[PDB]
Amino acid sequence: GEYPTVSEIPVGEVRLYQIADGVWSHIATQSFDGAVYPSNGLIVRDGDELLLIDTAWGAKNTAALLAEIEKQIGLPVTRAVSTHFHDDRVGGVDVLRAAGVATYASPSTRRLAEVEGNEIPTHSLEGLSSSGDAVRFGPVELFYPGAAHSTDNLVVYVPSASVLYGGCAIYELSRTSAGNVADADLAEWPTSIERIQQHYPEAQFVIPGHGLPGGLDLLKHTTNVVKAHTNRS
Ligand SMILES: [C]N1C(C(F)(F)F)=NN2=[C@@]1([S])[O-]2
Ligand SMILES: *C1(C(F)(F)F)=NN=C([S])N1(*)[C]
Ligand SMILES: [Cl-]
Ligand SMILES: [Zn+2]
Ligand SMILES: [Zn+2]
Ligand SMILES: [Zn+2]
Repeated sequence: GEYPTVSEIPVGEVRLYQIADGVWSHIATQSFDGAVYPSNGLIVRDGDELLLIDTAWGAKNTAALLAEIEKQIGLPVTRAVSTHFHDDRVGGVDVLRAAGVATYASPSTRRLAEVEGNEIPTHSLEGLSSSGDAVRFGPVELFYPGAAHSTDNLVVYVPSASVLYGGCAIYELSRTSAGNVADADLAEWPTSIERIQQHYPEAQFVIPGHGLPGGLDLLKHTTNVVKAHTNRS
């Protein structure tokens, strides 16, 4: 396993990891309350351009992300999708926009970002408003599994590569306790995860919002952690 961790990534830097032909994750680090967290997004080749999924958690990181993509891949990022409204997913949208990247999110995400005072993707993704809804967006399928980590969270599937990117609705195996769930729907989260399993049973690579990739085993792991948190006392 050659996936990078926080020790191999000074804050302000970004690593790319090739998961499959024409599919990468981008990995960045960010500090919070004296601890350092890794964070994942996705990059998907579409012909001679690139689709970006999520920012690198801030303006500085996201600029570094664009510089690393150009250095290592050398194809233009034409579109970006943010998978929910929190700052680690839309933080850096203004940088993308300034660089000429068309930015996208569901209308639900755009609204919530606005309420939070966060950066707001330009474009609104139709067809994702009800749990179980999917739309094609270039080389990926976008799926709204229902509320989980947030009410607006999306997941992304790359059918050519069998790569499922769960964003912050899916926990890495090393995470044994609930993360930040201030905006979560704990009641619905397991149900939302099971929709993901039902829709992508053939997924071979599962990328959590933070940390190490794995397989579909990450879904039940996440459900277990969420349910234990639910019963907390
Ligand atoms: C990490 N995270 C966040 C912040 F804001 F803190 F950054 N949000 N959500 C999560 S997971 O996403
Ligand atoms: C763009 C482009 F062309 F990719 F830059 N900007 N807004 C929309 S919609 N598109 C396709
Ligand atoms: Cl645009
Ligand atoms: Zn979040
Ligand atoms: Zn546009
Ligand atoms: Zn996150």
